[PDB]
Amino acid sequence: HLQLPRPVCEAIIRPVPEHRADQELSEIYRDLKATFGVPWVGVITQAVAYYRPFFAEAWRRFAPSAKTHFFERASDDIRIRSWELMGQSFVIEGQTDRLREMGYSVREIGQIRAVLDIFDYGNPKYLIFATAIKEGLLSGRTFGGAAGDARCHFPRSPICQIDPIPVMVEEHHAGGTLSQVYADIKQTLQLPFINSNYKAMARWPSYLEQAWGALKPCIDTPAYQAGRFDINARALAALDALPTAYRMSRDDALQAGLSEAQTDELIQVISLFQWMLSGLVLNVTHFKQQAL
Amino acid sequence: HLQLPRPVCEAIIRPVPEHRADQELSEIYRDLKATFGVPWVGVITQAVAYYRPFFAEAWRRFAPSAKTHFFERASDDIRIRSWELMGQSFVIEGQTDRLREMGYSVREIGQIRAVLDIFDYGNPKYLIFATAIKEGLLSGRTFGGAAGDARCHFPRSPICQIDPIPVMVEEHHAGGTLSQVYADIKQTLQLPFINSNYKAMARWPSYLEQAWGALKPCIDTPAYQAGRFDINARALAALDALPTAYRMSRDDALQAGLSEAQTDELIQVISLFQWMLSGLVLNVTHFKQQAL
Amino acid sequence: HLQLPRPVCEAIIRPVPEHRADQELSEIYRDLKATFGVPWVGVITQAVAYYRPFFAEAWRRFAPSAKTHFFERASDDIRIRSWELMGQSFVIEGQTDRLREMGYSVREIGQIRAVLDIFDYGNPKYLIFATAIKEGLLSGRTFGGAAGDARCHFPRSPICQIDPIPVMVEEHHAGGTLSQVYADIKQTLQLPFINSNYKAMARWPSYLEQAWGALKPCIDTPAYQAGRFDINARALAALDALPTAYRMSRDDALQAGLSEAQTDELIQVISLFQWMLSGLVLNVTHFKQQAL
Amino acid sequence: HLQLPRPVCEAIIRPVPEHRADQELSEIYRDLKATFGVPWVGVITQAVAYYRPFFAEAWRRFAPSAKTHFFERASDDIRIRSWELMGQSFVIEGQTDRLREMGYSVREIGQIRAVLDIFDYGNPKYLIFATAIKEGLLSGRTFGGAAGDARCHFPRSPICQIDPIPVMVEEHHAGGTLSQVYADIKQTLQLPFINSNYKAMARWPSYLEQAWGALKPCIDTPAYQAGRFDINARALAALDALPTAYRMSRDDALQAGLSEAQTDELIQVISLFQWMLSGLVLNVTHFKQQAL
Repeated sequence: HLQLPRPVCEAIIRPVPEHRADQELSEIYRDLKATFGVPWVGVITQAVAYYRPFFAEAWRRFAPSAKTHFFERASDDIRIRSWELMGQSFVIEGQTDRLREMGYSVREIGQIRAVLDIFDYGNPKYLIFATAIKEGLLSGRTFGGAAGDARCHFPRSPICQIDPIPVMVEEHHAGGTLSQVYADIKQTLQLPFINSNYKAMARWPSYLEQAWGALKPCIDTPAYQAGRFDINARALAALDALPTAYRMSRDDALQAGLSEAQTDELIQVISLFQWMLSGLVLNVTHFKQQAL
Repeated sequence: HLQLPRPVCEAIIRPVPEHRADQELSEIYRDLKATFGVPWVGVITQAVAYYRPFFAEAWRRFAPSAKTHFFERASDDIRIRSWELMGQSFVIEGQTDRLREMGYSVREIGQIRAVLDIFDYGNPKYLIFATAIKEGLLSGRTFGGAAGDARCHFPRSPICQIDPIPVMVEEHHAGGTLSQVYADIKQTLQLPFINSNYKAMARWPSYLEQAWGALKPCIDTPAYQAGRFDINARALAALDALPTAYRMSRDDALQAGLSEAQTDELIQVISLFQWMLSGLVLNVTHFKQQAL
Repeated sequence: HLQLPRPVCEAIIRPVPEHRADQELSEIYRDLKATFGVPWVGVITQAVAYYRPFFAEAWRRFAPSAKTHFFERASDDIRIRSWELMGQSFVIEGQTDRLREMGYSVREIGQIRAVLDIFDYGNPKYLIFATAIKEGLLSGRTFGGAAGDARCHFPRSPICQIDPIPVMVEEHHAGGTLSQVYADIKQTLQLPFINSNYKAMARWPSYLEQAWGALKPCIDTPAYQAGRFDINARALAALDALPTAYRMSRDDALQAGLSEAQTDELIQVISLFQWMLSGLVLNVTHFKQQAL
Repeated sequence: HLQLPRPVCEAIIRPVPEHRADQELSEIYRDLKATFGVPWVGVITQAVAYYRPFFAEAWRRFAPSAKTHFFERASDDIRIRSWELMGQSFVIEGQTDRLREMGYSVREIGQIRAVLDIFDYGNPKYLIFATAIKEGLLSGRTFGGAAGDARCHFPRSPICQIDPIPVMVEEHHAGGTLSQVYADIKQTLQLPFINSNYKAMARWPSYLEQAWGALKPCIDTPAYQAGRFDINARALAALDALPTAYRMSRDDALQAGLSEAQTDELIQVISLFQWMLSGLVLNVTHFKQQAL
């Protein structure tokens, strides 16, 4: 029974979306995107940003790591691993023919694949970031900083995609049946928010119903839970070998400008996100293999 | 009391969307967009593109006029007239603050308006093109060609937006309720298809429901039908004063490579579109006034 | 013999370029651009931006008029006039074959024409705004605000291009022969700066060389000076017909935060730029006819 | 004292630039760019494009390996080795402060770095592809195909940057002093063409003058030559570990539609480009290190 505990939490999640961010926050958002090389600010980071003084500081200490060849490779290796697991554990029926007969052209299918690629690339990076924040607060420990192989400190593979923000059908954008599909995803993944990935997929509603329909039965199966732990374990491994040292303890959260009551709540918010993210990575992988 | 008769169309409408155009047709589509200065190909042009030898020739004869200062003013002046007519004939509520209550941020509402602007600007150009194609086929007459005021033949005000294609939720992207909204629109406006602007509005499903709900009771009221007649009449006036002579008769269709059967079918397709376009212009004006 | 006298100016101009504008200034810059519907901030407004609280206030007072149908038309009508004058007065030979033989492709020439259209469209708007700044300071008068045709107050032709900033070879970017062409232009036009449109033409050095060389002999011919006078006069006539009253006096400048010595300086700077802009409008027109 | 011998090239090179490629060739270019995930078509592939049925055939046989985790990783590792080599062998002074003295602002220098990143990322992909074309022709051999690590056959790190084409100051665009800077590079690098990256730096002529001036003394020092050999041998090694077998021999060229003499010509051409590419990787690495 390889594990992964869904956390003790329903402390309020107050994510600040990019279309509401003031220009101080937007500046940190821009730098995050620019550093990760992704066109979206993840919901994990939106929710941590509510604790803005901790967020700016947490990010300041993690950024030097995130700019490294190490971090690109360790993120990439989680993408590879997710691909490996989901192929071996599940028989994933291709969906292209069904989509074509639903009216979807080859170009449109191409656009759908391109959107999936953004999250297949990005999410591991948010997973590793989520893990440093959680483990740093909970444990007090200083992670990484070894000189080791000097190539691990080199600049990461350079070229991004930062504009535009992907088209996402926010919860308040949603129509009748779309709200039903979001509620389903919410209950099935046991979450109080809808991830960016499904929101971007929901630009093509019928495609999302079909894609989510295929994935849903696989959720929380024994192979699923086991892959989730493997992915969770590798994220913890990347954190243990950050090329630039990273510390951000409860006491660091105080000095950043947070109360102890605020730090506590943050801990429960990040635990939810960190747990969730390993699952989200397997989900996008499945979607991406559907679209083979 | 006046009004525009819906034509008797039983013919089959086969739009070729931009995401299915082959490379030959896509060239024509790009020339059309660049000429008009709009980021999208109209459903009118997509359906006429099915009759491709005719579409390519009719466009070659019409494009010289479309490039003129006259055609920009003539189009602009139909947008102004629609604004005027909908302002006088209709009490129209500002909906911006009801969208705020629904969750819509200031940036999001700005994006919505930007989208309305594209069609408010472009639709008259298509109405005039459609009118030319229809009257040319029915009358066999040569329209325009007067030297007149030399300034009418100058290049049009040159800035434009031609990429990206507006984000449109197509009928096969539609989930449950969005099909219901699309059905409601087709039935209420007497159309076998959904125009581009509604599809673009559909990226925000909840906004569309709201904006369509507020327009719907105005449809085919006396004042609507009177304004619609007036809009139509100006399209016909614009056709009469094209700077470059336009002729495209049933015979010209034959020599372009169409049969007489296909030409007859084309005459009803464009009649349906041309009628429709006067209504669409008022519809977008209403939306745009709602977003005030 | 109509000649537009060049104002005395030995004040120092200090443009704040877009790539150096801080957050605050950049926000004003973006509102400017979105209102004019241009992808670039003019040097005129860059220079005036140095006197920041004046720039901020003057723009707030001018923007309500710039958003209107009237302003779109009055700007556009100066373009038409420039086109008219330059065609009437000069035999302007095409340069397209010369460019083709120089190795320029049809796509490249397309690109060059697009760049020219940007400034053909936008400079009249900057010309009118310069005139309003200059005359409001000099005269203390309140301009416009009359009742008039209600359609003048309608929103302007909506579609815009706000991004990206055109590629411009700044003066610290330039090489040797580009520094010389830049210097010949500064000499001939009697200016201490290179205008945006010359810097954008400059992305193709060998093209600017040719285009500039052909325009140069026309500068300060009698027909050119006469046409420029006419162009200036129409900017003056627009100022009086502004739909929303504009007042920004010597005393408003003081109440905004400026010193007497600053306000004097601003007056010399805005008058050098106001004079310059009628010339620029003609120059772009000549380039654009060259490239037909 | 390792050196990479320069081949003899009697043959005329004939690049088909992206702005002249017809519809057919553009389609291949686009797939090339989509597969490599770079926004530009290398001069190498432009030159081979002249022998079109060969290029189309060599590409279709290479693209299966170019889409793989292996190719991404092998290309990335050549960038890393270049950074490593130049780091150890040279004391490379920052130049950001000199640029900032010349007038360049922080945003601007950011834009320069982004342009350098494109070529840092992309050239190793063109280098390996050039080596496969060369060695295929020279040796008749079949390269790669070994099953090996199954992970090697997974899709590469997904995310792309396909638009827009870098702003490049082509040779027919250049001024007098750029021509001579362009001649200097041709002479010093022993080439009859100007590579894409230098053409992109030339957008900032004063910066290219500076950055090239700083690289020139390092060219053909023993550490450079030695480093260049090493880069070369790593490209040969990548060739043997290709995940999909690649064969494109002299006979295959003949079957494709090339004549004997053309095949002779192609061989010299590809040989010169293959040789150039290892040095070009060093050069870009050096520029990028100057600008850190």
